[PDB]
Amino acid sequence: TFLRWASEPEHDHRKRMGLKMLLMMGLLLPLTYAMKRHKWSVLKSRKLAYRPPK
Amino acid sequence: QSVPETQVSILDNGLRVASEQSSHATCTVGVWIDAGSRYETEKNNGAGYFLEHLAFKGTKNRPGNALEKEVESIGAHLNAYSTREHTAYLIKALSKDLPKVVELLADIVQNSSLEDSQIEKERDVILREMQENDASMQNVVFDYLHATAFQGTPLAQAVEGPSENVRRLSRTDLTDYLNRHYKAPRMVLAAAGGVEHQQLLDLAQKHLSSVSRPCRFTGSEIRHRDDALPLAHVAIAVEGPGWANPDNVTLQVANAIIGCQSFQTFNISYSDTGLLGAHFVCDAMSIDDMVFFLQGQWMRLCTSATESEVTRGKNILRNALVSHLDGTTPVCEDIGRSLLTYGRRIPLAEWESRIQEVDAQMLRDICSKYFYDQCPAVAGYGPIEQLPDYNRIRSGMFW
Repeated sequence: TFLRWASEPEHDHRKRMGLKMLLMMGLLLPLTYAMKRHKWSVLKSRKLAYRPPK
Repeated sequence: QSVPETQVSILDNGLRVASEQSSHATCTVGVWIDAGSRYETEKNNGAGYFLEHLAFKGTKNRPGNALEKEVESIGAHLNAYSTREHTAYLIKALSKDLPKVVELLADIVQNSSLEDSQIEKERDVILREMQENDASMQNVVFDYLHATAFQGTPLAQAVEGPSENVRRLSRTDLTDYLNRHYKAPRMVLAAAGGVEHQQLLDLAQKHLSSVSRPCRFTGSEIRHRDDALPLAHVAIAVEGPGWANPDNVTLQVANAIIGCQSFQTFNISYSDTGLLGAHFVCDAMSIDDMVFFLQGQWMRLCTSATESEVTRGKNILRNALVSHLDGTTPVCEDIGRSLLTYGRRIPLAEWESRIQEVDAQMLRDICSKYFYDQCPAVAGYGPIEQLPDYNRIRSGMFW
């Protein structure tokens, strides 16, 4: 455990950053996707119709 | 201004006969009816238009060309029009002829005869013209600015209707529309010019005393791309307040502030709804720059008005919306709508008071209420590839 400690004095800290990081991305991703889906809904609902004058 | 007040005397059936005597020797006697394409239920989508075609082709009393002949002999001009909410049949004629200008109108609203023979021809007329009505690009743009803005409602459907219904229509259907939407309480007999109100009331009592007694705006976009056309027509609108809403006047002043190419501005009003916006025709390459220009302007009023410009706008409105001695026809027309929409004729002094109470602060307040961060309806026709899609116009609706 100690030799591990020296090799990475920030094992704990890195892991605290990874926790908060997960949470942050956990809130940003869903939201960003939603927006990705607001600004892309317009097209994803676009209905095309071909009306040759005939 | 010594405005000739509009004396309006009502009748038993409810014809609400109205009048505004004027020195002009000729007069315009019309019948308005609160019946348009908004009252049609997609099975009779062209009934008002096709009845408007059939209404001058003879009534029992005037079989064949009699109607047109007499109204021709008397020397009067016979006109009719139909909108999405109102139908009008009016005659411009020498005042002395009121006696017949009124009896003729009575036949046109009741006792009308829809000869099936004629019905056939009018069908062809309407259909063929429609086949060419496509030439009126502007009307096309404005009948989609209606379709895409009022999707799923009776306000999307056009006055003319789809060719389908036109072909598939019969006397009985027409008879229904006639017998259903031609009620006496929904009718105004309006007269403007050299008419006496008591004589017109007596004529309405003698004739015409027999007449029987959730619209939603959807922010959307329709794009008809056809690259062979030389010019592109684009209309962008938001939801107009309505006909009765007071803020309409502060919006008219805003339109008077705005006034690429053919950049007109419109405030079309229906019963508690409407379309407020701009229609412009430009070469394709400039459509986007126009749009950008236009959106900036609306925004200018919303946050940066100027008393000076407001004044410019109040004055143009003032010289406008006069409908006074502008002529018998226009005046009568205004009365015709005023009794159908407001239920009363608003005098020009009240219009001047509502204009002079408008300042810059309430103009930018009302413009922020109706233009800022609103989802518009866009209708384009022509080479409209450089016309921006909905997110860019969406984002240009705010700063």
